Amino acid sequence: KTYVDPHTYEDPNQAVLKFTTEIHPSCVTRQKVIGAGEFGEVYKGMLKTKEVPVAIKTLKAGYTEKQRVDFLGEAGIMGQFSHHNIIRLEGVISKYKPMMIITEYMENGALDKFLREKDGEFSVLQLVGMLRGIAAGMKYLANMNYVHRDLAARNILVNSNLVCKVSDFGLSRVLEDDPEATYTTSGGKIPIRWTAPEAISYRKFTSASDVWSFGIVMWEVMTYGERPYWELSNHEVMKAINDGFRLPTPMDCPSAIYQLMMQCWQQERARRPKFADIVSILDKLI
Amino acid sequence: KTYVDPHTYEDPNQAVLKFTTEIHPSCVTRQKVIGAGEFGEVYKGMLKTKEVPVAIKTLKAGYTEKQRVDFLGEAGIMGQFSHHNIIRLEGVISKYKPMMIITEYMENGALDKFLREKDGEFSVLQLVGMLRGIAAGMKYLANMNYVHRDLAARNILVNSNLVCKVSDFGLSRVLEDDPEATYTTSGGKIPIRWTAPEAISYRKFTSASDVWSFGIVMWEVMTYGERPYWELSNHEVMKAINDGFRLPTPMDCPSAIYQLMMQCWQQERARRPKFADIVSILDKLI
Repeated sequence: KTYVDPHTYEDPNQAVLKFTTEIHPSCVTRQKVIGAGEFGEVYKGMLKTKEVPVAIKTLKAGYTEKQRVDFLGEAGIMGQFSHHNIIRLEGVISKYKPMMIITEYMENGALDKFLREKDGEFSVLQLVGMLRGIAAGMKYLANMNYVHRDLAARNILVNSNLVCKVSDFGLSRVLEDDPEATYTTSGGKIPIRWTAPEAISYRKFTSASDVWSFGIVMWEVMTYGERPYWELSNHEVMKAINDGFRLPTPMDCPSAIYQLMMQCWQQERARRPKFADIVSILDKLI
Repeated sequence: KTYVDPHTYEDPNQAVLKFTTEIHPSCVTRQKVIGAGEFGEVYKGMLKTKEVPVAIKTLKAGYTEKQRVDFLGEAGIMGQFSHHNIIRLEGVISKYKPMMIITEYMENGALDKFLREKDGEFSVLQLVGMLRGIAAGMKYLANMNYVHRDLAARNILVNSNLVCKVSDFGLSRVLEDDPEATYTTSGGKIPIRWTAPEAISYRKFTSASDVWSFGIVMWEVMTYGERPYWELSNHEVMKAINDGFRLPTPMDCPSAIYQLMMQCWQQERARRPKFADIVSILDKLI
């Protein structure tokens, strides 16, 4: 089995039919708002199937056709995957309004926010375990020939047992354009700070460029959610990186872990480890 | 011969070495500023070879590596082409700073601004002649398997003899995101208003999506530079087009010319005419 790009059908319902389960709206109840996303509100609710807690993404009325395509495209991508460290798609409501994407609920939310909330409270082994889980998910994706393009701690979700799962499967994504962003970068866009040099310059996204992003995720984890490159503008970030600058070792980070970050940030992508190497390396440490 | 993506080299100098002529700085003199570009100022000047008038684009100091890639990429694309209706690249200055792209000078500037307020000054035959020139350049590009993605009257240049030539060869341009844009599109990006439905929804850009854009260019020409869809928001433009709306016939436009626009705007790309058809159809109007 291998990844299929839902765009190839030129009908978003195709990937939905092929890779998702249609859920009847009588089985879904929303209980609270847990966020705002690109397409509309995001809720926590319950899915009757027995009932299970779920995250519920909705498509706000008045959407464009491109939005409708991108919305269903997210489900058409996620539904192709089945792995412990990849957010599980429960299903979609496509045949009623508003349309919904129903995924497994993750109690602790996004990883960057979670580690900030819990700054300093974990052991190295716990942090490494979070990184191993992310890497296992990315290994599964790379073997499916899926390149994520937008791997960052804000796109990893954390459950009550601290299991980390890759989320945010966007059909659409393009690189942000802003030369600055000293505090915050764009919306819907891939941030320059997490993206490999060849992906920025040559638009060359491969699993090796996901590895670069994973290195940045390692640094976010080991720093408890520090912003990569602090308040440097994107202009200065790219200049420094191409001159050989790499983020310094986080406080209390084992040298073996920082060395793996540095391997992930090899300027020349062929010299970076693959996700399989990373999982093995992190397994030895655990 | 067929189009070569400069990105394949992962070295912007390779397309430059392959497809352009290195010009010595002592052969170029700038005389006046004729515009501001994405990369720096644009000048009119002279090129010593004899001397010929040239447009001169400069890469302003302080550029990012991506900008350097995109700048040299413009030349690396344009140098692969040789046709009466495609802006000629005289050469580049890459070995010295500031770097320069040197092209043939076009006295009358951009087509959309040239036509504005000239209502009644040209005969239908002259306007059709302009459209036939553009179509011939596009026929040439399509045969080279180059999809332009950004065909619009603002990207067509006009010389003193009213010859129209396709310009604006950008590396990896992206579609604008903006749901509004009633008066304008901020620049740099491919405007929604000129883009075929399948390229917006599914990111499917082909020569047939260039044909959609060409139909929009036909309307800009026959309206003497009116803004397509007036001051509708991009949101409302996409909604209308997907509901079957098409721009109305321009005042004084012969029906055969409007019929051709309408063929270019077939919802299904496979029903649109090819550029080689468009050239022949226009030829028979003249």
